[PDB]
Amino acid sequence: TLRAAVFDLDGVLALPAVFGVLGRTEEALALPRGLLNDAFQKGGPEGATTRLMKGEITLSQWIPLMEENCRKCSETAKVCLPKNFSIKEIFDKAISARKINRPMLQAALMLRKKGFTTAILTNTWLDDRAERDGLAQLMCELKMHFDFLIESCQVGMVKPEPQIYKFLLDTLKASPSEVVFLDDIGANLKPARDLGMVTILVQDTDTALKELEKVTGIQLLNTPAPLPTSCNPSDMSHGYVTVKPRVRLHFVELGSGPAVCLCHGFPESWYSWRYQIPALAQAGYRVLAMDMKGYGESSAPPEIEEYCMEVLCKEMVTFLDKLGLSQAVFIGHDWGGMLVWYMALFYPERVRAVASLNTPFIPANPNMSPLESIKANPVFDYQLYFQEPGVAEAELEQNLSRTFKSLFRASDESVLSMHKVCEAGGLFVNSPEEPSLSRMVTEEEIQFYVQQFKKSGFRGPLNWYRNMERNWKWACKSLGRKILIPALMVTAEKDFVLVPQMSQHMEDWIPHLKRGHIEDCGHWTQMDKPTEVNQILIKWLDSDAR
Amino acid sequence: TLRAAVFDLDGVLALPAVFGVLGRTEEALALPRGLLNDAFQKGGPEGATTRLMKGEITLSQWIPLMEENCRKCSETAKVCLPKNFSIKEIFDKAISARKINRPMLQAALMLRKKGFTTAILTNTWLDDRAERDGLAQLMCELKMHFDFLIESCQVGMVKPEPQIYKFLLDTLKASPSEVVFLDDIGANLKPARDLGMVTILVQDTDTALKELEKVTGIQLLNTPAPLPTSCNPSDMSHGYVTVKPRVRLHFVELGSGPAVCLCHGFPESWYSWRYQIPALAQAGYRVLAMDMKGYGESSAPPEIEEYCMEVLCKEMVTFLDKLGLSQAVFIGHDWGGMLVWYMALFYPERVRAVASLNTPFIPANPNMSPLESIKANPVFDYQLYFQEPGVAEAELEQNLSRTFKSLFRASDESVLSMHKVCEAGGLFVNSPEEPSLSRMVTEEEIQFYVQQFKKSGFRGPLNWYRNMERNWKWACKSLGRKILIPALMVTAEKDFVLVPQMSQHMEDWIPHLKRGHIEDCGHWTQMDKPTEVNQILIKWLDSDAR
Ligand SMILES: Oc1ccccc1CNCC[C@]12C[C@H]3C[C@H](C[C@H](C3)C1)C2
Ligand SMILES: Oc1ccccc1CNCC[C@]12C[C@H]3C[C@H](C[C@H](C3)C1)C2
Ligand SMILES: [Mg+2]
Ligand SMILES: [Mg+2]
Repeated sequence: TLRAAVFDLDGVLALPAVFGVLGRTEEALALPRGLLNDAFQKGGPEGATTRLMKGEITLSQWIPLMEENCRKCSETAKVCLPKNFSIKEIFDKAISARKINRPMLQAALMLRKKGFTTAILTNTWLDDRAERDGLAQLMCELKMHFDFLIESCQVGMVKPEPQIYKFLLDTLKASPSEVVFLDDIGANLKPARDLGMVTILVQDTDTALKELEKVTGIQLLNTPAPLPTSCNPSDMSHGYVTVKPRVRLHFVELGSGPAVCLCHGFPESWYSWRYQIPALAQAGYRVLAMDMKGYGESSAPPEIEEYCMEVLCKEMVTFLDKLGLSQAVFIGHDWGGMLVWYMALFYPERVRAVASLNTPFIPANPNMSPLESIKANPVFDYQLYFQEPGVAEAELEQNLSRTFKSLFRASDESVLSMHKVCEAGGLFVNSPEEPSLSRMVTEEEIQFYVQQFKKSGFRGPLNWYRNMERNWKWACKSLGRKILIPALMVTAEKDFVLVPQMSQHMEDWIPHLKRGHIEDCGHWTQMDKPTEVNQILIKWLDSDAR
Repeated sequence: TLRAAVFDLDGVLALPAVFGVLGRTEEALALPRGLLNDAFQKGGPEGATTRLMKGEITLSQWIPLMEENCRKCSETAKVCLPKNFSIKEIFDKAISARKINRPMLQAALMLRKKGFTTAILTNTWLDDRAERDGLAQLMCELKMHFDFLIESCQVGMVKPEPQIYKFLLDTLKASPSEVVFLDDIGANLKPARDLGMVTILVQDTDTALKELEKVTGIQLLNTPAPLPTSCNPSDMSHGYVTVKPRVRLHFVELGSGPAVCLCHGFPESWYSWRYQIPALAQAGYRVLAMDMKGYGESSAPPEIEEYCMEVLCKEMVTFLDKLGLSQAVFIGHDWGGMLVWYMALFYPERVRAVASLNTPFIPANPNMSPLESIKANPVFDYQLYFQEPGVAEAELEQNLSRTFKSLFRASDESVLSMHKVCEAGGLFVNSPEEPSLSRMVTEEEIQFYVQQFKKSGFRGPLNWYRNMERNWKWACKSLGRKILIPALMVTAEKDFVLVPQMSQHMEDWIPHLKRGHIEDCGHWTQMDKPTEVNQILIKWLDSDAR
């Protein structure tokens, strides 16, 4: 029956409400209880505030008008407004103190997830204050989660005029008995009830959600901690830079602030960063999530030499050049992790800070060829299988769905042993044709990967494994150096290839190395434990990179 | 005969040279003349500094080694190094005091313009200082102008070892007698002379360029003030955002810092901003230059209503949303200028600062329909001609080359009178088939525009002129407000349509309005007088928007 949920901003999706500054200021300054609310409301439908809410006048135009009303009100209540009394001040402070009511957003999210059309309907104002960006930021953080945002000052109507509820219904394409509307102000509920909407008067958050729980029949309170916000590919800004004649690099870009460049592993995609991209933009950073050379919409020349790290690196530098970026933070996972450590070692002027998930930094051994080295660790048997051009492409390109459904699994979900891959004759030799879906990924998320790899298959991705000798010669040049720029290493308890212990010597080369560690976390760090990864990266960024 | 020019960085493309801090520090601290240079040079080919220049060790690794050398040197010269003596300090200060030697860059530019292959060959170091970004920035500003940048610490060789000159020749694909090489250090010239290169010892800049002038036979000193740096379209990062199902917006993006969004006029393109894009990135800003709805690689639906400003504006806001930008600076020209004033009036929370070239802000007249209004100013006769869907498309799409070659002209170059366009039957009725090239544009720059308009022609661009009544109704909503956010108006003496006097009332609606004025400047502000426009925008941005 119910199909739509409507939330007010002030007092409902954001707290404390700014009305509750008129109350507290009055107490705090020992003025007549209600004096400020009366001045705020002066003149009713024709007073300064309604014209503000209707978009007739801007906030800065209103400030003095409210001032005059506060003067009138005090003259007739025979009190003095204090010295240095400032409506700009009271309102600046109130407006920057309002934060998202997290439990309320979360409930909105959940109902949107079970199919409700959600909307914010709010009496707001055209904000031209010097400090207006604060409110611009909150509104951005809020609106992305809703189907509609209806602002009094944009549509020229206000709660509780009946016409805005008609505007609302018409926007939702819903009849009034299909709608729950929450407000903290009863008068604003009134006309919604007249049309027969379910209404909720929001005093404390928990009680409003309990009423919301009961009326929608959807569990909203006490629910499991939800995932971080993900990316809808076709809502992203997509960016393309030609770093040289045959080679273009694609990336997705979100946020303002210091540039932070995410480098995915084998065989992944910018999409592997879907859970970090919102949260880092949110935490004040300019996220550039790449398709690394060989994948997705980035170019994928055939030749093996196009994928040695010396060339991959120079290319990432050119990418900064053409974007006009002097530096960026490089954060990598798996292959991307190996590459960012080499960015630190060969171009520290370009790297603001370096971070890797799973991949330790390990120096070249100038005494031992790296193919020989590789045979010393059975767990790296798969890297030998990848050598012969053609062999691994054919297994991996055979069934793309099967491929990703097989590879992308939690630590307790593994359907393949990395043991004796060459002997057995393939990575998937003893795994299912139709593997169950991992708990980590939806059917759709697998298909996006599938579609990506339809562009260029696995030749380019595999080539990364095919320059061992050439990379070793180049790495040997870096044996005299240390990474002295800020740097974070994040180990994953249950990555059975890139085990935590592999990283135990890193302090010999990177003496001021910071660490973080995720428990019960397989190889696919970013989607396995997205929350924990976001917190470790944002805490490190705020301290080492800001 | 000569075909390539090679420049060192320190002392040649950047001044003061950092060697000249070893000299001045010695004086400044009253230490033995040459003590610091000796320590710097300690050990010759095997000492700390050469391994630094070869990329064996990073700058921060070297700092203490140089320290130890300064200790040895003072022990044997029987002097005391002062208290609080700091090589990190001396070097930080020296490195941030080096600036581009502008006249030297300009000469490099010029020779590149007359066909020389230009290169920077420099003994430099891997910079991992906390303050390394400064040098990252200078190197970016320098390298974009040259064919090659060869860095000692990247190639593992150093001046004056003979092998780097062999590496140089091989990079240039040139024989030694085709190359001029400038250095401030004679020893570094030595091996270039042995191979038979023309060499120049750079003491003062002017004398080196005079020698360079004579040997290349190219005027380099006393030359006319050159244009600002322009954009090569295929070297730009290109970005695309779907603001809604049928509609994608394209833009080019350069730089880091506060976001600055450039909105071109009718009938233009992001490319109209080619002269501002580098300079504003350079001045520390994140330039997003659009293709506005209807042009270039942005979508161009047929329907007239898709181009009223209410929709164009909402759409620009969505563009901020999807890019994760809470605000931007909006700077517009012509139609783009009209649109940004309305962005200020309807979404001041999203606009950090607003700027228009040529286009005054003019309020709607609520008493007079804007079609009627339009007949009151003969100079706007062309706007009536644009009304009838089909008519103006056909003239304008007939010969694209002729179209832009006709439209894009300096104030003293005009080949069409805006007078009685409807009467005459077209904009180009009495102009040439094959117009001369304006002094403002090259043949190639016309063809890029030509190619752009081949995608969607003039239907979308023209539609901007076709919502007069609808825009007027919407503008009327804004009659109560004032623009109180920072705002700049730039008038162009000789725009005969958008005359300076048209803007004379703007202070009634925008009381803190800043102004700038360009003399001898036609309608095509950005390419007519690019230098002057850059200086007015950067000065205003630094003061009102930073
Ligand atoms: O090889 C490198 C190179 C550099 C950095 C890290 C690694 C570690 N690579 C692990 C990549 C992996 C290989 C194989 C297929 C699929 C699932 C597992 C088995 C893990 C992806
Ligand atoms: O109409 C508007 C609307 C809004 C803002 C400014 C203007 C002013 N538009 C001037 C555009 C112009 C029209 C015509 C063809 C070509 C050469 C000149 C004659 C100038 C471009
Ligand atoms: Mg409320
Ligand atoms: Mg020098």
